[PDB]
Amino acid sequence: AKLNLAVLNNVFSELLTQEINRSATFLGLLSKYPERKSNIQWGVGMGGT
Amino acid sequence: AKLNLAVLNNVFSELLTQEINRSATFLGLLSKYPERKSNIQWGVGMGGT
Repeated sequence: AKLNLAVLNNVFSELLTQEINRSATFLGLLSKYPERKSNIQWGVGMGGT
Repeated sequence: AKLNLAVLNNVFSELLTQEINRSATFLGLLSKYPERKSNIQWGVGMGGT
């Protein structure tokens, strides 16, 4: 018959461990640009002469 | 054919009589407290010695 076997409390501690891998490497070097249009159009030149 | 018979206007008076019973008597003396927690836990002491 313990006098504090039901009053002692369970407290965690500030030790959150980052376990999941959410990395972004190839997104991090593509030299981003703000295109506010409907579709990107440029010109490709083949031969023929 | 009375001169003012259909051009009467019905005006109520300032005599609202609220007749419902919305009484909070026992709630009015309980010494209200806030509780921003999941549930209240306290200790109750028994015998044993």
